[PDB]
Amino acid sequence: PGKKFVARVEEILHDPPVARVKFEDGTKRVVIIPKGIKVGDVVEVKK
Amino acid sequence: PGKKFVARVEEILHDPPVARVKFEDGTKRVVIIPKGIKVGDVVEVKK
Repeated sequence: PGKKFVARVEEILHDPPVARVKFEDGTKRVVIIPKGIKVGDVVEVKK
Repeated sequence: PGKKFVARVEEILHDPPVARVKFEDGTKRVVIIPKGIKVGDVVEVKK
């Protein structure tokens, strides 16, 4: 299935979308999110 | 969907953008990234 991780969306980089998200421990990852996500959202993400 | 891969951005080559990224295992790939990415970021990339 995957592991349990929560991150917060800071900046969305849409350019015809990806998101820079901060995890629980200050880590920053830029992940692929579907169109509909906004900044400030909390998302569940794995490895 | 795609597989799970993490890479680190080393150099951005913007010239009117692409990025040289190192994966988990020292591999280097130059991928297409949207405008907003910076060097040192960790990005999720597939095949």
